[PDB]
Amino acid sequence: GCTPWPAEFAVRYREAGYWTGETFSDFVTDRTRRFADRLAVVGAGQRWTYAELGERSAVLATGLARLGIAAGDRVVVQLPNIPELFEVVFALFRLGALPVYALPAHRAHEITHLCTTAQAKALIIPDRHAGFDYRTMAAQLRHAGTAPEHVVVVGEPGGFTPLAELRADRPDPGVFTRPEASDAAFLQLSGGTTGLPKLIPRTHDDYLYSVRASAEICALGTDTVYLAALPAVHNFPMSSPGFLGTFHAGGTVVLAPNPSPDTAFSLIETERVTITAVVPPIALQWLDAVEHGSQSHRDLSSLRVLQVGGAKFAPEAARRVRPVLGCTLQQVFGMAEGLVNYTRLDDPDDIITTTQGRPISPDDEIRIVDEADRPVPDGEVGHLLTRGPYTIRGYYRAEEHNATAFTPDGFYRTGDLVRRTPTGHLVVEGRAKDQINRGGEKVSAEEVENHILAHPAVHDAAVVGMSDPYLGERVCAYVIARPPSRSELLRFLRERGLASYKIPDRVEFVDRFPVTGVGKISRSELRRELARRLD
Ligand SMILES: Nc1ncnc2c1ncn2[C@@H]1O[C@H](COP(=O)(O)OC(=O)c2cccc(O)c2O)[C@@H](O)[C@H]1O
Repeated sequence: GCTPWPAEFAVRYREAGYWTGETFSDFVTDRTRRFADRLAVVGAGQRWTYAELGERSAVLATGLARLGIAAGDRVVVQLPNIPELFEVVFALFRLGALPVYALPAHRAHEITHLCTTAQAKALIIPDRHAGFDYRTMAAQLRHAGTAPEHVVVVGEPGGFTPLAELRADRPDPGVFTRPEASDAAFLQLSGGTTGLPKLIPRTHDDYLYSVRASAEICALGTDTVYLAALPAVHNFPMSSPGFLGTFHAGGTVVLAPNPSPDTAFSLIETERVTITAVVPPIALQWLDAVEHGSQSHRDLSSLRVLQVGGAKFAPEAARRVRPVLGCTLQQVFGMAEGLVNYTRLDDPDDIITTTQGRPISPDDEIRIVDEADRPVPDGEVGHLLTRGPYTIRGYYRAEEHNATAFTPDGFYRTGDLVRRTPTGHLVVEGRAKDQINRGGEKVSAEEVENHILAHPAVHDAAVVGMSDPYLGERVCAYVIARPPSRSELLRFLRERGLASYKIPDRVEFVDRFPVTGVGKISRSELRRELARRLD
């Protein structure tokens, strides 16, 4: 159910050296041999060399093959920032199996969607993380008939398969498989705009291209110490340049269990982190913690680059990074569907602090168009369309949606409103898609509304973003009840299985939506008007 690049583009990208033919199977073997003696992973009291990560992943791949996982099978991986993540992912790559990445904040709704859509053979989870019991979630899917036939638990397994059972056998390279580099290597989740998130297939050639190129843009090497402050399987901390870029270059990946200033600064001090990636709300927390005293003592001198991305970062705050934290800001405007934009580490500070960067590739095609797909004069704001060597041509098994998300000639409709500077840098100025961006976590208004409408006491509902100085937007729900408690409504939404960050920050019960002409405007227009009230 994947959509391939046209043959002429594929030829172009291989001839240009973007698509090298290397697979993630090749990657695991080559990087763990090339950097064997170096420190690869620091986390949860563990310190693994590249050699140890190689041996551990070979053992785990043998165990997954014994379990029944074969080349081409999909395996949903929903693990927190713990070292087991890497050994699990590498092991799946050794087998030619496809990780399907879920984030720790995802819940029964999203996980059911991923398992059923990807027809996943296994689900890999922790026992508990941040108060949530993933074993109970997996048992809920089993009870409903939607769970993978194999559930593997890191920690205390309950009645599921403990991860340790997959380490029982010595390595057997006979069970490994090398796929084709043009095959999908894994699936990940899109931010989401309609009722359900779409799955994104990424191939070995295109993803590894974006990783190698990002590693070069971000000056990674064996001296790199990358702090994974964000959930490590998200596109940003995974490939931009993320932990994959760090492994490609031979550096050390340090796992932060949470992004709080105390935890993160302690790791930066101890492990001498050189680069990390955060969303703007976390950046603001770190800046305030240092500038206004609480963490002024911390030694952050090893930090060379602070990446901030996923949501808009105001120039006012961007200007504080070098003076407060002593490092270079890098803005990163990317998307799970492909295109990633970086400010360059040698750009002047006005470009660094006022733009969201320029694309990775010379073959990243950028069209900024009006409502009739006509290009706008250079410098004006318009809809961003993009096409390139690591941007998909379609979502997984989503042909109806693909008809609308891509133009006939293969440009992806990002849903972003941007303008272009004379140097090619982009400035993110708005959005056109139905999608509240809560400090980097994306919430579809239509999805939350659909779940709210499922409540018996509710007659209508409209979900809109409310401007927020830290998060950009919080989630506000207007609800017309034929009303239930606010606490009770949020409880029902948690019982529905909605991701943690999709639960509304604010609920306002109303006899009618406080806008003029409710029966005469579309739902999208309604949300725009309501949100205008809240700014
Ligand atoms: N600097 C920015 N300013 C404004 N909006 C931004 C933004 N950086 C993303 N955004 C919004 O986030 C959407 C994509 O979201 P996502 O799939 O989560 O990926 C990511 O955030 C992501 C980020 C960096 C690198 C990477 O490799 C990623 O995958 C965009 O289209 C836009 O709306």
